Amino acid sequence: SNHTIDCDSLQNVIKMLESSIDISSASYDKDELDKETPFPEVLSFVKSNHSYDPIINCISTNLQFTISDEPKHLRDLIRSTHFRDSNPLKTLVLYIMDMASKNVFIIRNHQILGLMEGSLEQIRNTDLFILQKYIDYHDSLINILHLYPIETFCFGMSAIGAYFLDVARTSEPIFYKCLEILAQKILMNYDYERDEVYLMIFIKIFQKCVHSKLQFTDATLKLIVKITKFIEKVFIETKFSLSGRQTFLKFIFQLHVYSKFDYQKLISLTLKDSDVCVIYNFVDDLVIFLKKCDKTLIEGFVLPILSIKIEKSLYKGFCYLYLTLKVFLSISSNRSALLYQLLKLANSYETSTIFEPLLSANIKQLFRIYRLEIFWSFSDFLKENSDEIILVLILTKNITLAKLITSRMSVDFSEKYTQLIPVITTYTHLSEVENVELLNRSKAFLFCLEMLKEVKELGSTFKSISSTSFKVYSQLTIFANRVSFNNSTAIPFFSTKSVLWYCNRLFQELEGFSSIPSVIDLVLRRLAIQLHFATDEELQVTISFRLCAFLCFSDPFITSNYLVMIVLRIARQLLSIPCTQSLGLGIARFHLKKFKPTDFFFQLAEFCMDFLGFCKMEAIQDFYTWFDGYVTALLNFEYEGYGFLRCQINFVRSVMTTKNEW
Amino acid sequence: REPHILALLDIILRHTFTANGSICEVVCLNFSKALRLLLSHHLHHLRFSDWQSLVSYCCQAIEKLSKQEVVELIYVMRSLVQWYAAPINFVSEQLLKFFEFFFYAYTEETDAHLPALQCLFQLCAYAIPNCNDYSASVVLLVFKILINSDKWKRLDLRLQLIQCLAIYPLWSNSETWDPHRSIRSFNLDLLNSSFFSLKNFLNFFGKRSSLSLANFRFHTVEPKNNIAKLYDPRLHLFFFESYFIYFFLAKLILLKKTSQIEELLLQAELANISASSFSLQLMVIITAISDNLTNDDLLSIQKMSLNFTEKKNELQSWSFFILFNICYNKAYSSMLTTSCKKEILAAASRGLLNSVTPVCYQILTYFNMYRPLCFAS
Repeated sequence: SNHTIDCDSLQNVIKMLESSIDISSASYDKDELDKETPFPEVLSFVKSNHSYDPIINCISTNLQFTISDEPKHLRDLIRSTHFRDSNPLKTLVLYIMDMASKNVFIIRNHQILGLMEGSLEQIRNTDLFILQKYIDYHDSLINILHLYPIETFCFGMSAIGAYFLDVARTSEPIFYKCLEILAQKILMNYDYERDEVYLMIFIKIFQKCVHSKLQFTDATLKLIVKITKFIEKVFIETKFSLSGRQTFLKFIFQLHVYSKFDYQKLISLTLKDSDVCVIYNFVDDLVIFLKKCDKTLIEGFVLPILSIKIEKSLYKGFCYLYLTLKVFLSISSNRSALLYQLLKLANSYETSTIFEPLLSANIKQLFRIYRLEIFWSFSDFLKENSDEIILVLILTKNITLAKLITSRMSVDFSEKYTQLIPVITTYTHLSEVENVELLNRSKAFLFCLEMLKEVKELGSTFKSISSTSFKVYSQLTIFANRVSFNNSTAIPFFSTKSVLWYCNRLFQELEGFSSIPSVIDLVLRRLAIQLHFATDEELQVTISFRLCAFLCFSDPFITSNYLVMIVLRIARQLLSIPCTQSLGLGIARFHLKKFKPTDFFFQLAEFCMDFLGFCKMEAIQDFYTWFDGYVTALLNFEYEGYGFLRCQINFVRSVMTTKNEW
Repeated sequence: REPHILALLDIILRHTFTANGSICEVVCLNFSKALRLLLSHHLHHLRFSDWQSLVSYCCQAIEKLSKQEVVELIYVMRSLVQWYAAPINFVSEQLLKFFEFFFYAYTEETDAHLPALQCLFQLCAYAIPNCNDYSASVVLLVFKILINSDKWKRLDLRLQLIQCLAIYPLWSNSETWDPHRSIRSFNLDLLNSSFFSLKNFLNFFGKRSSLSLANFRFHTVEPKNNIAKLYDPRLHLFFFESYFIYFFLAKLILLKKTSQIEELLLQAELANISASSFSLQLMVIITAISDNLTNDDLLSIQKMSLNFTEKKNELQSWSFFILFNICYNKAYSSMLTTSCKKEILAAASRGLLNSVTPVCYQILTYFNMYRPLCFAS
């Protein structure tokens, strides 16, 4: 391993380097020697003070002071750092006296709108002042800054960081004094404190303080009032600040608290900016704000936000809108609505001309988006879409409009009606409230229309308690990894009891036809494929709640090998989805219980390797206990013996498996 | 009052939305400059609506344009650029509408049009994705202005033309959308005129090698475009940005073969110093696009060795730049060519015993450093 001879050789090399004198370089060498230790530093300070007059030397000294401050956070390095212990603050007063002596000096609030020439000089000067204050050991610093010229602090944002260094949360008086000083500076010189750069820096510092400690943003009523007064400025009201305003909106969204910014307002601001980067950044900020609060106001408006605009696409503002729509599609909430918005924005043609702008082919394409999501306003591909369109219109109230369209569609109304009769009776049942292969396919289409385009896009977790058996299956899908009261964006229709009647009708229809396990298998596979594997989280959870409710209405005949097998395949697909993995874990167990007597086994053993032990832990532990019971049930007979499930479940459960079973 | 100053600036921008007649407005120009002296951008009294009004005022004034009024328009454009709040697509459209009448009678060398060019470049920076038609029109106008400046012999004019051309994805799109390859040849000729102008005493040598703090393939500045993201990252430290100005002037035609540079390398092998420098600047980014034979790479390495053996500083530096491009090349160099480059790097290291021959280590940094995939033995 490491040897003390190497350390001694390194120390000798450091001493030899110290012998070879190389002002700033000598100071850096002295700092390196001091770090290697855990005097020469005083000699280096004297050498620097011999030429402390030059501005470049002063900037170099400030950079060295910043590096020395970084040594407490270098080599992890925030805490228990190697360099923090390597560099001791003891006996540094002699070497810091010359630095402090050199530190003495003896319009907009930003030096330059763009990359200022040598703004690092002012930043390092502020950092060196902070380092001198720290090496000495906050109202004194605030008073000194107030007495100091405005341009000195305005050159670099680090001074604001120095204001963040002071304990605003611990001592609200310091923050109040800083706010009063800023107000006095604004009154004396309007432009000095009226620049968006300084206000944005102060707001960012306040947000960082709030995020770091819970003390900040509390008892800051005066600070909030000052922030509102700053927002009351003409530029702030008119958003004269675009990258800065977008950053401020993003910071506000990241920071739950009362402010002048809202999610809908953030989306409107994102759409207002014609810059693609600013709009994309604001959309990313909104998405970060998503998954932590109700996004109904945004998810509902996502569907109509995107529309076809060739003229705007020439200006590529519509291109930025399409990018925002794609981002919202990547967002969980209202995946179907996002797909509908993307389809509306797209022209359904010239895909190669678009050439996948902003990075579709198979699943994100408008064809697959329309397949997964169908929206009603209420060439060959044109007719293919028009088939479902006329199905929707005959399913809608505008019967005469549908008839006129069909007359203009070169298709007889009765010709489509012959197969659309099931949807006709389905939505007639829907309209009323509180009241052989062809026929089988018709009833299948009716069941699918009950499943899709009728079930609530925001389905409540709680279900009807009409049937005690329904409560039984609700328990079977809620005992493992169940999260209740799961809401979504929009509710098209809710509390459809008629589905239960359908469960009664199919068993008695055409001597049991359309109630076969096969037809319900086709329906469930159709809905699962309609759930594209690339769809977002919220739509996946909604579809999962739908199919779980349908398996609740399912009869014991769905316990056959193929039916239950496709069910567990869909359940594993849900488990792959992270958010819906919770529901899938619960919905699996009953289907394993139904399959195990019928499996009497290679398929069961192969699907046994579906655990979450690789890639809410208490719910997983409960499901692991349930699975331990299940695998013991499978083991007691051990007819095939190829499961090898006891050790497999023991390893993930973190229970020490015994050698014998191993 | 400073808020009153910003209010007066907004009022002047609103007034400038009209054609302002035929009045010289020299006193008005001085007042506008004084207003822009404080809180030009940076103020709580200016408005983003006022910023849009100022942009429309600049467009209308440029439409009505054609001395003091030129300086006033330059100040208005500078203030509008200082206004960070502006719709990128709308700004680009207004800039193109103004640039129509601006190019009806334009003077690129004049500093009054320089702020207008800067505003157009700021609009086109975000207008590459948004409103590419007005951006393409502005790019064509900027290319014409760059050719006109390259006709002049001023080194600063050549640097400004190179910067305006790089102000470069728009230029690449225009080249891809150019009417024919003859337009690309004309652009190459204009860049050759720019290099000839840079050959004057007011500009440094065009070989552009041994750049200060040039960390090859390390950080950035390899292809100068995010989309390309090529290898061989050449870095300048302004000790070198002074050489990097001429490097970009050469890359105005080196970056794009005008980049199938196989036949271009075959036909351009005139052994000239300027030609060698241009080829060296081209190779690092156009090696893969050229898809030249390994024999061509070996011949380029041999030519670099021959030019480095020459006592001329310019020829040796161009050879060093070519060797640096070869060491980190977008195309796979021949094993014999790699060994020759290694020998050249060894000779450079031997010459590094003398302090004059820093330059040797900076030249072929990817060769000086452990280049990836090279045989360790």
